[PDB]
Amino acid sequence: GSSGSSGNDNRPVFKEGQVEVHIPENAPVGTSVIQLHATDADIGSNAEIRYIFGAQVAPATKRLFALNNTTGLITVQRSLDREETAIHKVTVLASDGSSTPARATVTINVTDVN
Repeated sequence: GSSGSSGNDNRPVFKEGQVEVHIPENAPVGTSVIQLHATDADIGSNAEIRYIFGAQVAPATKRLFALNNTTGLITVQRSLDREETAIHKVTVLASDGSSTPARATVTINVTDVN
């Protein structure tokens, strides 16, 4: 028409704030635990959303689980241990181009293995 756009701030949104999952410690390497889909305004996607590790995140979790800083997908990276840890609390942060990114909690319950 006549006028186009003015300009404003905009941030993505996670599918679900917190979600509980049940995966066996012996689970096979390469399994997809949880996937966070947070794309900016449908119209126009000229940005790069990176998913980093939240605050107070143990290193072991980073190795045991591989978090893609390009898609934000979490998949089994190495064998896990129940005896040591039973519940895994990992937080993901998506920053496209705003003041502060969005935070998302993810609880992973380790189930025994026959």
